[PDB]
Amino acid sequence: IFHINPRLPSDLHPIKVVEGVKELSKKLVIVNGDDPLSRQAQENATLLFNIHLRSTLCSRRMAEEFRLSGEAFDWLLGEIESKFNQAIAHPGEMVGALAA
Amino acid sequence: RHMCDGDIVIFNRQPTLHKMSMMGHRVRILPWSTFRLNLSVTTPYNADFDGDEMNLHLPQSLETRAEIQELAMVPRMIVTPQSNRPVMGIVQDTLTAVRKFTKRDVFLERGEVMNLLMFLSTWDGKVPQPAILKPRPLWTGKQIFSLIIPGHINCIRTHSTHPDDEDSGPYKHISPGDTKVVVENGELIMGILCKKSLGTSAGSLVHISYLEMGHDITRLFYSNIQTVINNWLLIEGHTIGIGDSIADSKTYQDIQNTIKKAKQDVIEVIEKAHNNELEPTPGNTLRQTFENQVNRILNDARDKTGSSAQKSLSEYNNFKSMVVSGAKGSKINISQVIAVVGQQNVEGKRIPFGFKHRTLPHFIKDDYGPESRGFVENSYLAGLTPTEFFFHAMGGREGLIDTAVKTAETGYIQRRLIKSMESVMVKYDATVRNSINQVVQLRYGE
Amino acid sequence: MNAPPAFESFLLFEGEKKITINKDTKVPNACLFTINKEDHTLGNIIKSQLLKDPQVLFAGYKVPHPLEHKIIIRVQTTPDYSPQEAFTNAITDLISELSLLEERFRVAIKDKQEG
Amino acid sequence: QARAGVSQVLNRLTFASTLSHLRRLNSPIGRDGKLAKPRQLHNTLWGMVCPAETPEGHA
Amino acid sequence: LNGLTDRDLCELNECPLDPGGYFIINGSEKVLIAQEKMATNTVYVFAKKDSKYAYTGEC
Amino acid sequence: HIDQLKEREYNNYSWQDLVASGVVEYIDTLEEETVMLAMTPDDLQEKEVAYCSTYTHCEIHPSMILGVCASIIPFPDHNQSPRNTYQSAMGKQAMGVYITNFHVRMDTLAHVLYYPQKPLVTTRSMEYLRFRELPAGINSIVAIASYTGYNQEDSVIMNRSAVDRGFFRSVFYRSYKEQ
Amino acid sequence: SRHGQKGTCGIQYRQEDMPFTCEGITPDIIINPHAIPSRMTIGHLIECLQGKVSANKGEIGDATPFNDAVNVQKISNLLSDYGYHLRGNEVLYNGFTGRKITSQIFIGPTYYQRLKHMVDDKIHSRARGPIQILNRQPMEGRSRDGGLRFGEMERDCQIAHGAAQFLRERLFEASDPYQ
Amino acid sequence: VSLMRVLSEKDVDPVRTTSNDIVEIFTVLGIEAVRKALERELYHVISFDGSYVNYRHLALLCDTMTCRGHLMAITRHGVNRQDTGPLMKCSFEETVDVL
Amino acid sequence: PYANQPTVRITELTDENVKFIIENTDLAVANSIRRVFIAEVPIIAIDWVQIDANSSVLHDEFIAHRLGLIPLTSDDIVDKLQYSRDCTCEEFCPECSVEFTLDVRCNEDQTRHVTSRDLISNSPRVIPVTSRNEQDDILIVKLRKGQELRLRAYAKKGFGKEHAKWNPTAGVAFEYDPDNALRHTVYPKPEEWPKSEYSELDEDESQAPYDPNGKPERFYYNVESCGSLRPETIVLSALSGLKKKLSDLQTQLSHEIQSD
Amino acid sequence: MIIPVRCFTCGKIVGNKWEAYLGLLQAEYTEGDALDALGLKRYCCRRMLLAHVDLIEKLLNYAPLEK
Amino acid sequence: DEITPDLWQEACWIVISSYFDEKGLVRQQ
Amino acid sequence: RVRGNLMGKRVDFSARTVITPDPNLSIDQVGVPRSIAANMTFAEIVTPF
Amino acid sequence: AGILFEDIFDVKDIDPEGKKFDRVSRLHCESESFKMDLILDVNIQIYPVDLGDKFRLVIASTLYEDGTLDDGEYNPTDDRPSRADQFEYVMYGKVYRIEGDETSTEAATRLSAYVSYGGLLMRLQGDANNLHGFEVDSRVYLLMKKLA
RNA sequence: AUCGAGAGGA
Ligand SMILES: [Mg+2]
Ligand SMILES: [Zn+2]
Ligand SMILES: [Zn+2]
Repeated sequence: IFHINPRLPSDLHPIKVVEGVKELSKKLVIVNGDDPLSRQAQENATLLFNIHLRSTLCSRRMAEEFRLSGEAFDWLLGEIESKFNQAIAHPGEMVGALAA
Repeated sequence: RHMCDGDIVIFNRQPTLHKMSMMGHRVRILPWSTFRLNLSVTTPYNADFDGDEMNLHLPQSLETRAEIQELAMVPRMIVTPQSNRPVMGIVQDTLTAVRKFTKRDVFLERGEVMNLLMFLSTWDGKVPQPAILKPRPLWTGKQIFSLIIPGHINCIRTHSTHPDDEDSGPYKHISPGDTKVVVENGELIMGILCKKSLGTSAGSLVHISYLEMGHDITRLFYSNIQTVINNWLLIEGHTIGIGDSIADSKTYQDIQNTIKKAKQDVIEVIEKAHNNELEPTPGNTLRQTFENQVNRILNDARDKTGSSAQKSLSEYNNFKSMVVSGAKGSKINISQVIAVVGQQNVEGKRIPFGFKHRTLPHFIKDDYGPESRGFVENSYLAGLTPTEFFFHAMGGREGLIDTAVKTAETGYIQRRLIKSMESVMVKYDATVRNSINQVVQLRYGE
Repeated sequence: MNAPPAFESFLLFEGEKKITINKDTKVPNACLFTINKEDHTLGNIIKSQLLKDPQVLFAGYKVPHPLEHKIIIRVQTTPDYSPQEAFTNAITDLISELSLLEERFRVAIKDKQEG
Repeated sequence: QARAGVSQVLNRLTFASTLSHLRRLNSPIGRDGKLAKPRQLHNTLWGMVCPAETPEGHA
Repeated sequence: LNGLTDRDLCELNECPLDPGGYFIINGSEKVLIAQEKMATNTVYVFAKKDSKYAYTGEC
Repeated sequence: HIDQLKEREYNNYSWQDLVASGVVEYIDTLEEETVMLAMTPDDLQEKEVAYCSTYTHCEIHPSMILGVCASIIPFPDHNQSPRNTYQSAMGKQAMGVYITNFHVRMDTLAHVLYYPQKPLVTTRSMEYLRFRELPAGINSIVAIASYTGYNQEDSVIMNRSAVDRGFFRSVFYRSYKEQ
Repeated sequence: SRHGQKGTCGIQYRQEDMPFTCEGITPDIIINPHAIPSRMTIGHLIECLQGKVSANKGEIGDATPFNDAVNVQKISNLLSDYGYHLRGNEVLYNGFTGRKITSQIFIGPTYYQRLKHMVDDKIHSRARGPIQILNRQPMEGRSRDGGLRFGEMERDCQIAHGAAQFLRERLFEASDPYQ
Repeated sequence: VSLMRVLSEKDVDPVRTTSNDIVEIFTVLGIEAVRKALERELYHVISFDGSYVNYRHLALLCDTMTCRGHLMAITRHGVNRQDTGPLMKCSFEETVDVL
Repeated sequence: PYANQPTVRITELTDENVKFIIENTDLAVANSIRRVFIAEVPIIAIDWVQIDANSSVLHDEFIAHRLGLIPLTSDDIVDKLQYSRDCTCEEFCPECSVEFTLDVRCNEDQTRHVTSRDLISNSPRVIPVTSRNEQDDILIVKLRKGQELRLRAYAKKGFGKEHAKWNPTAGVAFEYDPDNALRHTVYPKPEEWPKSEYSELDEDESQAPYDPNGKPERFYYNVESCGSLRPETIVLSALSGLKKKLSDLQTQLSHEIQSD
Repeated sequence: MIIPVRCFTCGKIVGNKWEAYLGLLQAEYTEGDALDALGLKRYCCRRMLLAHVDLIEKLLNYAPLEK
Repeated sequence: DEITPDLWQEACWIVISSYFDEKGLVRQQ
Repeated sequence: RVRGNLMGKRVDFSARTVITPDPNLSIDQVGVPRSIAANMTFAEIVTPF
Repeated sequence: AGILFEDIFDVKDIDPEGKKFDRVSRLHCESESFKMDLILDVNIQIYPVDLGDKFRLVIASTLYEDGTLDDGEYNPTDDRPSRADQFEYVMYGKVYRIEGDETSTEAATRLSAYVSYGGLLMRLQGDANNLHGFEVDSRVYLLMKKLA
């Protein structure tokens, strides 16, 4: 989408990668609430995805391998947020009949 | 009022095994007395046209109409939650033809391209610059298929005949056999398309289309694939006949030599058993070691003769064409038609001595050799000898029995599972609970 | 039961138009001609004569459904020309070709019947 | 209590259906019987009973 | 119909090709289907994996 | 014996005379256990290694293992066996002329084909099944091709102009009774 | 087809729309090639080839099983004497456009059967017909203007859809509404 | 099977050694053990031919079978011994006796 | 931008067939001509039957089906007759139909063959092809002693697109590029394929060298008649009918353009 | 039952050729030579004569209902 | 008077024909 | 009664016939014969639209 | 002028792994001047090539003799002067890969530009200075003419 | 019209 030339140096500061991934993780919510039970259950429900997110979207791979620009990274964060929220189960889903 | 075009109907084939067995369709009125289906939806219905009937239900209110439209229409069913992959895919002639169409050396004249572009429902009306210009303007099949692919989706796949070394030698990105599929920015840059790329497996083009685009765009993708490819196939054609079942004389000689060797190896193992030279391998009775070894020899013979048949086929061979596309058949079916039908089994064992120490009164007693116990050494093109015929009937009868007997047990299991779980639901607190409101899961899945 | 009368493949129903012209809005100088009660016999000759015209940029036809009895012909022209004019000229060329083939066949028959 | 189906209406759809109905043999095992063994093609049917002609349903 | 020629059968409106071998009850053509049974007067020895007898011989 | 059987209509020599001459023997399944069967007289010839040298009986023709409906199948030794079973069912569902005197019969349902043909490709067992005389089908020119896609997943395209000429046309008779 | 290859007629084309050989033969029936490879009904292909020889020569072809005197190579050689390609293929022309088809098509006489299963004996529809005395639900069967059964498996399917209003309609409003 | 005796043998690895009998697991190791073993055994049956089913379906079946603290069979002896109401029970089996 | 100037060369001409080559035309035109021979050349055929007596062993629809297939000599009369849709009469008149009657009773121990000679027409130029002054008459039915067939029939103008009984052909051979120079067909083993009768290759050459510039330009026809029309009248009727279809279309197109 | 009027495949008249075909098989033509004498050059027309079964001759063994 | 392999195929079908001329298909009924 | 007439039952406004292929429908269409469409009905509410 | 790369090539091999396709063949060629290595799939049915043929290869961003961009739409009626008229075989494609020997600390000395002409692939590799005109996802024209 | 039986389709 952003015509990234892999062979040129990027304008994307690695600190924007670190901060952006920290801020994105806070928007991917499966257990709501500020109490420590909610907070722990939220951390657990998203642990493996957050490990995958941090390891895929780390500053070194963004610099050496993916070479994304700032506008492309800003787009990627919004894409991930939108696609995660669309993956959450809808109340009323008859998951037992589906499993059977 | 009478039912009319664009009415929403539930369409159902029994047995109703899963949610894709009842889907919402739009009505189109047609002459003649049958219901008519697009061929991609035959897979989720497990339908075919050998005499099958299906049931139509017309929802009677704007509320049930809206419910069927918003939940159960076929486009929304393209991906199943059972296995996070497409439930419907390109099939039969469209799949064999799309495999042929995307070969590197398919070239289309101007008038043929302008014919094909009448069947893209989503064509922007612009004719792309032909891949070849100066000697004669020619479009490739990949170039016209690229106009079918929706959006700007990106997808890497391998064709079914991709070598296992090619990903590591030279030419990795310039595949000599055209066996690496890259779709990039919505263009099919390279690669032959088969069931690996357009079938129901995860990461196929139809899966990525459904994930990146709507259900509606993917509905148009399936439709445009079928209409374009079926109208090219009126030019290219496809067939099968006797000429696809025949091998060359070298292949037949190598097959006959391999069979003759396997039979001599069984005679050798029989002689070692009779002389008590055969030593039991651990944990097995001598009889079971003898059976294991004879079955090893005859399976190696079937595999080697099948490989010899498979490697003999030209790229024009129509069985090969249907196998590499994945549209129908298998390498074993080719091997049985051309080379060797092989060992017949009952209850996982060679043909029993249903006569006293004999399989048939045509054999001598205690004949443990391959012909006696039901190794069919002929192919279906050579035709079976009478004992091979009767042993192959003994084998096929077991498949007919299993097909008739397995169904009650499995359907009872399906019933009991539904009745155990039917009220288990995701609640608005996102916990999963039963009807007595007990927590089964605090979050669905986990 | 639901057999259509066999004449429905070539007789117009009351008020059915033989030909309708619609502009293709997505590219300039383009039209769809919808022709009722016709088949590949006219579609294929009209399409092929249009492709003989150097001011025609696109010509194609389809039978949308083989149980229906209509064809769609799509034509695009260069902006100095018109798809309606192309379609009219194509039909005139076909009529002239068939008139010449007819006269030449009568001559060939007369020659064959008496040396 | 009596065993059923011993007499049937002669099938007249086609001449082969008539001839075959006159040559039909029944094993009174019971259609619902799940045991495969009496349904298998036993070797001793060679030349006595057709290996191919059996109904592909519960029978 | 026994021993009649094709011409006599045609005069009776019968079909020479009809094999017979069936009955007519209340106008319905009824065929008897052969019933398999275990042969009489023969000693068979059987065993079963889960009963109070090791072997049984039945006649 | 063959030379006497070839004039069976003149010399009244019969199958019964062949059994009375001690040439043919009826053998039961229980006696077959004790019999040694040649599949053909070619098994009786001397060979570079002798499998058996003490045969007691020979088959007349191996195809006699088939029944009525399976005998209609041409080249059944070249098919996967379930497909022979399916033909042995579907051959009983084929329309033909079911009996010659159908015009006097008041069967509740009857299908009669207009133009039955005998098959161009026949087994020799079909002679005795009278299939030559009450056939149930038509020799059709078949192309194996994809064409327009209306034959996919076990469907067929028919020539409408052949159907106009009466190809596979049939008459259906239903009989009603009242008292 | 006698080889367990069954199907319903999908469409009918007139003779001008069917594909044609250079001599003007069109198929009576076109069958799909995907019917063959997993079924392995090679007897069907050999029947077709033998029938093509049979019709050219004017002889009823022998297809008795276990006849070592008949094989595919001998049939192919006989066919080559009548001016056809030895494996039964022919060049077909597309009926709509007249262009030659790139692939040559396997074509020949094959015996076909019309089965008693016809669509006009099976088509059914209901809206507000008669009901049973006891349960007041729709009658059972075509011959009673009956309603189709919406069964427990269909119920479970609509539960898994979450289609609660449609499930209510089919299991109440469309069957036995009462107060 | 005799899991408790084998686990206590001197050179047996007591961490990894396991039965395929789920009632033995439930007796020796308890309800959460049989929750994991039942998932393993169903996964092995479903995946033997290379088929794949999304984990959450297996998880939900195994949780349904184990949420009551004992092995609940997918049979009248399990399903119809829950606290579910009598009309739900009668739609399954034992219809008249339940009522 | 313009029309072809096609050329014709008749190589055989008989009462049964005409063989001819068209050259310097397009494949689409050649195919539409072939299609019109089958579908859109009109002839006269029986299309209405009334049975007064039928004691034969064949049911009435069987007899009527068979009568519809009997070819009637159509040559100069079919251009004069109206279609019954265009005609002004209430049902039938000489301007849109030909009347036929048949009346046969078997009174003898020998089986009476009822044939296209027992059809008697009211118009002397429209008769069964076999009745024209060798080939035998078409068998309609066989009557046993005491069986009778008596019927009246009307024959109507129509063309093979409506029903195959109105198809005048008995086979249309069509071929182009006899030696596969255009490679429209591609043989896996060209040496296996028998030569076309129109081949110009020597017997050591399996197919011509590829022509990258050529296109179909010469077409070989064998048009065989069922006898209702002379073969050359089939061809000339087809050319007139296709030209008429195009002229009718242009009349409607020019009205539609003027309406826009 | 009775010989079709037309060859199903191509529309050639064959309903006038059956009695001639029988009158050539008597006089010892082969079926091939008999079909060739009748001008049945395409195998689709040959199929019609070679595979026909004249069951009407059997139906004529039954006396009619009316004298 | 041995039946040689060239005569065998006609011989055995003469035998089978004689059987069916004698017995027919419903003899057991 | 429970399984036969409550958990499932026969329904009005339903139809059944042989299916056949149609490559020219979209995946979401169904081709319906005219006699079925003439026999089945939908109760459309009358409005000024 | 819109030309990206021009050189004269000698056909060193044809289909060395064997004939993978019937109408298309893979040339292996070497430059005389810039010492480039070329792999090229060619429609040899319409433009046959023989072992040891010599040809001139131009890669261009546009066919127009004046610098003018291409919209990639087939207009056969465009009468502008076009360099295609100096050549015999012309293809249109896009650059899909540029590989090189670059390291973490050094730029590439050698480059390898990959182009797909509707699935007819090309790899042109050699000294990086000759390939700086190639950019991934750029459309390019191949123009080829045999030399006597 | 019901009940029972049998034969079939996917
Ligand atoms: Mg089916
Ligand atoms: Zn009139
Ligand atoms: Zn013919």
